[PDB]
Amino acid sequence: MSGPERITLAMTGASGAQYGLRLLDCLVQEEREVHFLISKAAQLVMATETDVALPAKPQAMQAFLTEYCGAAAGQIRVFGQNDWMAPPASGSSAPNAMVICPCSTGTLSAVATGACNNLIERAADVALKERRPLVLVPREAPFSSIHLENMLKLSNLGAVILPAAPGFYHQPQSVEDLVDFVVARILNTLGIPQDMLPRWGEQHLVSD
Amino acid sequence: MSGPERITLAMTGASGAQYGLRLLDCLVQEEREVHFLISKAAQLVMATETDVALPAKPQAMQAFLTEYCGAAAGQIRVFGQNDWMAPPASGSSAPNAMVICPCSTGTLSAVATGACNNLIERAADVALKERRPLVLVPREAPFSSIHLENMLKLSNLGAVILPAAPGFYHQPQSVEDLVDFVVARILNTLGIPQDMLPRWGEQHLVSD
Amino acid sequence: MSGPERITLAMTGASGAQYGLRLLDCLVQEEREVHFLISKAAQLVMATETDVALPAKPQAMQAFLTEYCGAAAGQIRVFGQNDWMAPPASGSSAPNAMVICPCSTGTLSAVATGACNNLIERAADVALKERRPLVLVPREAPFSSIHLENMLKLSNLGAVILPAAPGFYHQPQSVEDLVDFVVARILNTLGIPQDMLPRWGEQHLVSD
Amino acid sequence: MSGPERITLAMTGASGAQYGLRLLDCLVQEEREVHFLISKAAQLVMATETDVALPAKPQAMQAFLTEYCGAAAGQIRVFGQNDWMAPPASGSSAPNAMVICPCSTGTLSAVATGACNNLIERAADVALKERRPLVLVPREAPFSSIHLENMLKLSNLGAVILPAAPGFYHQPQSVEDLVDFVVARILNTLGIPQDMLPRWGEQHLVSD
Amino acid sequence: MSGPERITLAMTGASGAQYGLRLLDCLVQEEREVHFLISKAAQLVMATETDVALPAKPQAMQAFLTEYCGAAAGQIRVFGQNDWMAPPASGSSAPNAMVICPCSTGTLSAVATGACNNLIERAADVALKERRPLVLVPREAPFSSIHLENMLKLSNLGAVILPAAPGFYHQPQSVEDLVDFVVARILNTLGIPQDMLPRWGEQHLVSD
Amino acid sequence: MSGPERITLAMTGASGAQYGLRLLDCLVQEEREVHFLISKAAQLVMATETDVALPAKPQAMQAFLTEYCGAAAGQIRVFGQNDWMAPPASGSSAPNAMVICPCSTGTLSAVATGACNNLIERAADVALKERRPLVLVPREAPFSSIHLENMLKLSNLGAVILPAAPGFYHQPQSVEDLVDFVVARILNTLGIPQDMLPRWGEQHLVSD
Amino acid sequence: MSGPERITLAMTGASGAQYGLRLLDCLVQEEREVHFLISKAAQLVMATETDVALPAKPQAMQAFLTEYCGAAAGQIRVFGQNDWMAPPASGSSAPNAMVICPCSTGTLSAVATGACNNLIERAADVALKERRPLVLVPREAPFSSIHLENMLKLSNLGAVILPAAPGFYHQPQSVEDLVDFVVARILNTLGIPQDMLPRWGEQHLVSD
Amino acid sequence: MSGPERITLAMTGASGAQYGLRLLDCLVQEEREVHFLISKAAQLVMATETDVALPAKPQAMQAFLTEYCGAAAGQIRVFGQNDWMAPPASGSSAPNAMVICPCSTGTLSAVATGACNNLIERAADVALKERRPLVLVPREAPFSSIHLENMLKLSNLGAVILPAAPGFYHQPQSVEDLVDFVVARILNTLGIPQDMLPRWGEQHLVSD
Ligand SMILES: Cc1cc2c(cc1C)N(C[C@H](O)[C@H](O)[C@H](O)COP(=O)(O)O)c1[nH]c(=O)[nH]c(=O)c1N2
Ligand SMILES: Cc1cc2c(cc1C)N(C[C@H](O)[C@H](O)[C@H](O)COP(=O)(O)O)c1[nH]c(=O)[nH]c(=O)c1N2
Ligand SMILES: Cc1cc2c(cc1C)N(C[C@H](O)[C@H](O)[C@H](O)COP(=O)(O)O)c1[nH]c(=O)[nH]c(=O)c1N2
Ligand SMILES: Cc1cc2c(cc1C)N(C[C@H](O)[C@H](O)[C@H](O)COP(=O)(O)O)c1[nH]c(=O)[nH]c(=O)c1N2
Ligand SMILES: Cc1cc2c(cc1C)N(C[C@H](O)[C@H](O)[C@H](O)COP(=O)(O)O)c1[nH]c(=O)[nH]c(=O)c1N2
Ligand SMILES: Cc1cc2c(cc1C)N(C[C@H](O)[C@H](O)[C@H](O)COP(=O)(O)O)c1[nH]c(=O)[nH]c(=O)c1N2
Ligand SMILES: Cc1cc2c(cc1C)N(C[C@H](O)[C@H](O)[C@H](O)COP(=O)(O)O)c1[nH]c(=O)[nH]c(=O)c1N2
Ligand SMILES: Cc1cc2c(cc1C)N(C[C@H](O)[C@H](O)[C@H](O)COP(=O)(O)O)c1[nH]c(=O)[nH]c(=O)c1N2
Ligand SMILES: C=C(C)CCOP(=O)(O)O
Ligand SMILES: C=C(C)CCOP(=O)(O)O
Ligand SMILES: C=C(C)CCOP(=O)(O)O
Ligand SMILES: C=C(C)CCOP(=O)(O)O
Ligand SMILES: C=C(C)CCOP(=O)(O)O
Ligand SMILES: C=C(C)CCOP(=O)(O)O
Ligand SMILES: C=C(C)CCOP(=O)(O)O
Ligand SMILES: C=C(C)CCOP(=O)(O)O
Ligand code: NA
Ligand code: NA
Ligand code: NA
Ligand code: NA
Ligand code: NA
Ligand code: NA
Ligand code: NA
Ligand code: NA
Repeated sequence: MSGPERITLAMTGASGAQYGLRLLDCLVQEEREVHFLISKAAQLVMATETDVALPAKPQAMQAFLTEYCGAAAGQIRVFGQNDWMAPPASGSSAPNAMVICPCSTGTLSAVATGACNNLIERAADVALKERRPLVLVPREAPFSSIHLENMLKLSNLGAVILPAAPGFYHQPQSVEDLVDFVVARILNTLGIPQDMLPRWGEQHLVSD
Repeated sequence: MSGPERITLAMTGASGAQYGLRLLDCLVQEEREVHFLISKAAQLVMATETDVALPAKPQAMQAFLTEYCGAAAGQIRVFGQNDWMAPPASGSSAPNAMVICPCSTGTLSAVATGACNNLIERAADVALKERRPLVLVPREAPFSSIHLENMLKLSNLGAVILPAAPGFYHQPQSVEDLVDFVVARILNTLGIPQDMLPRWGEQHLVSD
Repeated sequence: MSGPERITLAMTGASGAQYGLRLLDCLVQEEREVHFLISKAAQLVMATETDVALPAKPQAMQAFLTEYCGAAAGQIRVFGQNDWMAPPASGSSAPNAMVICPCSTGTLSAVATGACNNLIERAADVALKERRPLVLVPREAPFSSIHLENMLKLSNLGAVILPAAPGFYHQPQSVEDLVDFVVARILNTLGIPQDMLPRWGEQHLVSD
Repeated sequence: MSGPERITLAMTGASGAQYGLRLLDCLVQEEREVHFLISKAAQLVMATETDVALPAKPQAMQAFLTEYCGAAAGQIRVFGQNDWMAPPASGSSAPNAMVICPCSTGTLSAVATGACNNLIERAADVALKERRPLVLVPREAPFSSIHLENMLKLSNLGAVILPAAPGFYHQPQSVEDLVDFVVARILNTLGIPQDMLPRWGEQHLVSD
Repeated sequence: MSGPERITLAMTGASGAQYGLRLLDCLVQEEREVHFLISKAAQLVMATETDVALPAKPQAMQAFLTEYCGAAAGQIRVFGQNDWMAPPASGSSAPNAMVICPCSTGTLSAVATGACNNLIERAADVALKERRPLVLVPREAPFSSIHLENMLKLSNLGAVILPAAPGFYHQPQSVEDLVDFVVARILNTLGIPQDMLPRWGEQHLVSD
Repeated sequence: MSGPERITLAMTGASGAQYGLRLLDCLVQEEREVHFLISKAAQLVMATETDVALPAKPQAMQAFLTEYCGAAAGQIRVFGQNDWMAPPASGSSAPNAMVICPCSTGTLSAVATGACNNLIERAADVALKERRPLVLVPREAPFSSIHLENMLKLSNLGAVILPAAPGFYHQPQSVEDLVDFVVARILNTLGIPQDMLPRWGEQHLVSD
Repeated sequence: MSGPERITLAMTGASGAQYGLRLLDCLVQEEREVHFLISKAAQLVMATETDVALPAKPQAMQAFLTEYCGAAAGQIRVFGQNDWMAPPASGSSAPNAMVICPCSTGTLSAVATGACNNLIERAADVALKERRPLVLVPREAPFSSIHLENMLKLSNLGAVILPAAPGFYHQPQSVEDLVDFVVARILNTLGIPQDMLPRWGEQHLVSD
Repeated sequence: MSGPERITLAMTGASGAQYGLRLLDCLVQEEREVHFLISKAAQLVMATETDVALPAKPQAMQAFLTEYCGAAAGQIRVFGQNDWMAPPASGSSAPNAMVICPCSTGTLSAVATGACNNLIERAADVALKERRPLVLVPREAPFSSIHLENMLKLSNLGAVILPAAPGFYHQPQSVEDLVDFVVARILNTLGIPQDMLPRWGEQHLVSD
């Protein structure tokens, strides 16, 4: 297969729960193993922005997401926010790619400073020190200079700063089209196949 | 009235022509004078992403936009890309607020470095030197460190970096809902009334 | 009225005494209260460059300037260089806008470093810490990197660096026309009405 | 195969047209797809430094280069300098490696600042934001601090700064030997096979 | 003779066309060879601010300026904005001093970043890399932090930042006196004789 | 002659009055014009460290130094600390080289920040902005980071930081030998002939 | 004569021994005194890249180079790598210009940090502190950020970074043509006459 | 006793061997243990500047210095330049204060960058990492920006930069007086008693 076999998918409390759920769905359909983490604030965002009734405890949450996505047994692992025995907490784990989608300004800050206050933040700190893929999907407007300096620091260190800023150049007709645009960009960055966003200009041979 | 009487609205070649056209519409409905500028690349974006048939020359363009928006005579001024006799080119002009929406990465770069290669870039340079409002609405993903350093420089100098990253926390049901979210943020930043985005928590008195 | 009711006008020892005297005159004609400060070197510049016989002590100086400008009783206050009991010395004073015109390279340096060695320098330090308007009008050529770093530091902190560099785009016919150009820019920056410099392109509707 | 299937080859107006043409030839012989871009200044350099009569319009240019290189149908794509519908203009395109050879100091500047003023500059901006290979081949002497700061910024962000500085340690006997040295380094950097430059010390087992 | 035999004089689109024309006149009267460059925006400034009817094409322009200045045959060379075959485009040319007067904020930006988008910008880039004299005469007010950072960068690299800020300490009586002050400073910086501005204090022996 | 015709020699309140007096003597013997400045603190240093009874007022001081050095009429000019009519105060003066010897840490600070609080400091500020030679001779130990940052800033801008640190590699036999070493270095830096310090290795042809 | 009478020519272990030998030859033909230094690694490069059999000890080396170049008695001085009694080791020596050609990345590093570990490195440190000409000719590709930061530091301090990157704009026909291009640039930078590279555009009067 | 019991005294190849020998003498007379290190270049300096015939090998050198100073058995330890078994090479050694006197610009560079190429450089690196006293006594003039940046870095990290710049404010009468001034400053910095330099103003009670 192309792209990583395992993805750590962390959802934090920025707006855009639909992006994270659609990415999870696409990763499952590409037969990838997903290590799923979600912050307390992100659980409130999901309840506010969607009709998904996500259980609060990791195990109930794991069973729910497995059925919601049509995932195989053990394909989605759910780890709690202080579970340091989980693979993402150590660089000696098997290599994963990591995506934080959505990525709150608070999680952006924690990763930029190295706070490691929970498993999501420690997992990102591990990704950076092992030079494993780390994609951050912030959703915020305006961006202050605090936000921008944190994103610049992380981009300089190899993280992919991929804001939830969908493009319109394929004439989106629905909210789902715009959600899929951003998810397609994430999958492209990871090297995972997707057919939601065409390859721009692939049939374009010489200028008109 | 609240907010600026005159707004320089510049559209450049990032995806998201719908944002600029909706902002223009809202500014006209709030009885504001608009000094409208558009780059050659933005004209191609508009043709690609919308069914608006925008004429190419400023005068024909001015007549078209006046009818498209239901604007009054003289409410929308259109200036060409080398028209240094237009108000936005000099700081001795009457004060305007300026918005670049969408703002391409190329225009972001030009404003950050001071290139002043056309009227849009010179108008932004004037806004910064006179400390008049300047709002940039980039649409790009991922943001590279070049993009982020340019945005950070401008934010440090007082520009508002407002990416086209709509929020979902009012459960958008259409593309128009997401476009309106971003336009509402721009209007809020300018201090211009809008009723597309409620005032968060305004009815919330004490914690639950 | 538009713009500040009170302006601290400090003259320091750069060439261009005519700029400061013309600004004083315009501020008086706009019925503004002026807190007038002048350095010892600026008194020598004024004697060298003009026929104004300015008395040396604040009180005699106050009487002279009141008559020279046709100002009302108490409209021009003059404070000596060590008069820490004057309003500009403390941030608890009533808010003023401050202009240093001309601004010597030495006063530019003192303000950039925070030297507070006299009332002019302390008044500028107060303006910066209270985020009240501060406009500096340097007159120097070439600018060395020392000058430029000091101006850059202050501009980054919100000061308006407005060099005595008159424009020619209204075809000046006299020295007074060029002096008035710079004074008009200062008044524009403060938000005080002026009719010496037209609003560029105000009658320009669409490109030719 | 080893190395990228597709290479965006941009020629800009530095001296050394022979380097770009030889690289194009080698890429074609390694059965790679080439997206070929050339600036107006580079067309003048090619006319000055070679006897290649390169047609000016992309289509005529494409036919000429296909025959000049012995390339297959569709193996060389030529795109004009404002053809935003071409693959290199968007990060959603199929992944390419990009080489700017020769890279003028002006194109070096544009890429370092993010100017995106034409397809070459936008294509490099896309390469950087998608973290796809970007190789710059400047030809300039002396390098000023402006040149060096631009190269340092880009190298820090992952671009390969590969100056047109051929080595002599295999005793070159002709201009072609020196051209081939630089082209071999570019191919090595891309991971594309080449037999013009041996693998240094490959037969060297222990010190003498 | 004292000072450079050849001067590249570039006029760009800042206000102050009189400064450039007076400098040209003085350079011709000092029997210097002048390589004259002018931007499209500067041609509009000259038409707005003066009654000089400058022809648009280099050759007609060369004939006009030769007669306007009373210059000798071949003393004034005029080169077009894309004439890379002109001496200023290469560091292998005979050494010139270079002055950009007036220097727009856009040309200041281009030189600071190394844009080399036209012959003026490339000529300044060459001056810096060969460590040949480069004098920039900006005319702008206020200076923003973008302007100041660009001027500081160039001054740090050896360029002379000489703003069009005339002094009053010889009691100017006309616009021409103020124009001549700035031109005299430029000539002093180049080491070229001038008798418009006396040598300050030359007759002053001991303090009074 | 070789080297500058005129030297501004400023003595400030660091230890080492003998260095300044010996430099003055050597400059007079090389038939150079000297513009002599001395701070109040330096006058106290001279009284503490030498038996020279230097008069306090510039004119009496000028007569004394002329006789002390055997100088010609008008060869030594003395200017007071606030004499802005003296040549060193303006860049429009005839070009001088400037030496501050000894240079106190306070004068080092003032020059680095641009304080221009007296004629010595303004003269150094002028030297830097006109890119005329400026040599600083500090005498201090230890150097703090404040001292070092000020020296580094000035050295980066072209000033010569020449500490009063005599060498021993010609086997000095007296205090005068060590004083002469430092003075010889200053004269070498200015390009003025001296025979106190031989040209190292001038007779050395090939290694032993 | 034009240019320096004495040149310190240091060869270090970068590829391109032909550049250094050709420069030596040209300096001898222009009747210049050359203080010749060569590193141990450069001696190996010369043996690898040329058929010159250079003796290892300075004296034998001096005799060989004198005959190889047709130099006069004493025109070429050779100094060993620890000969601190040689002129280049002290700033009290007679002024030389210095060229390091080729300049290895290791010598570039040593000069940038001030290592002074041998006579070449100490001689460059002396050139920088005395503000005497220093030209570095690196030969390396790619340049890493370590290389670029070292070159940028030195260029900021006045060193000329002149990479061995020959131009093709006079249609070179042999390796010797390309070697001569770089040597001509070095001689131009030093101000020493050369007829290998014409003065670009010297006969070009007005644009075509 | 006051001050450190053990001092690592390193002499490197700057001029001023008399300073190091006098410091050694004073340390021995204060009954301190001295770990003595000397570079190869410093041995040449000592032979050039003094009549001390210092043996080359550590053991012979130790016997010589013990007699030269009148030191006790074992009071002076001499360690060779690669003797990593000596105490100064490790931070686990008993705490010493360290002085490099004289400190060449090359040793200043090595300590600033952390080169650790010999025992002197490693000993200074150890002093810095253990936060044990480190005093550097450079002797150089002019100081270049390379020298100044290295001194600034080390001073920021706690090293004492004490240049060999003797003061004259006690009217020195001999070379020995000036040598003793610098040595007294070193001893003062270490907290070791000395009676060569009085305590300034100790008898001064109130101002005159
Ligand atoms: C409904 C809703 C919507 C948003 C938020 C919250 C809630 C409840 N928050 C604020 C964010 O959750 C808060 O700062 C948390 O502290 C983030 O914590 P975590 O990073 O998720 O642990 C939030 N934060 C952000 O960066 N971007 C956003 O768009 C939003 N929107
Ligand atoms: C249809 C389409 C879509 C896009 C673009 C182009 C086109 C034709 N471009 C590229 C951009 O237009 C190009 O870099 C121009 O050089 C920008 O020039 P202006 O800043 O508009 O003058 C673009 N640029 C950007 O920053 N964000 C975007 O989302 C897009 N998308
Ligand atoms: C006639 C005349 C003209 C000038 C000056 C002086 C005099 C007497 N000075 C020098 C300046 O006054 C001096 O550096 C003072 O130290 C400035 O002190 P204040 O900042 O006014 O206290 C001066 N300074 C400056 O920055 N720009 C200028 O154009 C001039 N011109
Ligand atoms: C014959 C010839 C030779 C050269 C050039 C030009 C010409 C015509 N130019 C100058 C360069 O082309 C100019 O600055 C252009 O503006 C570069 O534009 P592009 O980057 O190609 O769009 C150039 N530029 C550079 O960086 N290195 C070089 O060696 C040369 N040599
Ligand atoms: C009449 C007039 C007057 C001015 C200008 C224009 C015109 C037409 N412009 C704007 C400037 O010309 C514009 O930003 C151009 O893009 C500069 O391009 P060049 O640098 O000349 O190629 C301008 N720019 C500037 O930096 N200072 C100024 O004083 C003025 N004034
Ligand atoms: C006898 C004597 C000796 C010294 C000093 C003073 C006196 C009276 N001062 C202190 C210095 O003079 C003081 O900080 C002044 O404020 C410097 O002012 P000027 O820079 O001369 O105006 C002093 N300053 C310094 O930097 N190096 C020194 O060696 C000395 N030594
Ligand atoms: C044949 C050959 C060729 C090269 C080298 C070596 C040899 C033997 N080296 C490596 C370089 O010599 C090495 O890093 C030395 O340590 C440089 O020491 P000096 O700076 O000469 O003392 C080298 N170094 C470099 O910077 N550029 C180059 O092109 C080469 N090429
Ligand atoms: C007689 C004599 C005099 C001096 C020197 C040398 C010699 C032989 N050197 C140069 C210095 O010794 C050289 O750069 C060495 O490489 C320094 O190596 P160490 O730091 O001692 O290992 C030297 N270096 C320095 O920084 N200041 C100085 O005053 C002198 N003077
Ligand atoms: C073992 C755990 C939980 C963290 C340690 O992982 P490492 O830092 O990568 O060695
Ligand atoms: C007059 C025009 C077109 C630009 C000058 O405006 P300013 O720079 O604000 O003085
Ligand atoms: C009261 C005086 C003179 C200064 C104190 O003012 P503040 O610093 O703003 O509290
Ligand atoms: C579609 C075009 C031409 C540019 C947009 O590409 P992206 O910035 O990578 O989303
Ligand atoms: C030859 C032209 C037009 C530019 C090349 O000049 P150089 O960069 O100085 O070698
Ligand atoms: C005229 C005096 C005293 C200072 C002004 O000199 P300038 O700053 O160089 O124009
Ligand atoms: C004397 C030698 C070998 C070096 C000292 O030279 P200086 O540093 O320039 O005083
Ligand atoms: C033991 C030796 C020679 C060096 C190790 O010392 P440390 O670095 O301080 O642990
Ligand atoms: Na914690
Ligand atoms: Na421009
Ligand atoms: Na004070
Ligand atoms: Na652009
Ligand atoms: Na360009
Ligand atoms: Na002052
Ligand atoms: Na060393
Ligand atoms: Na080592």
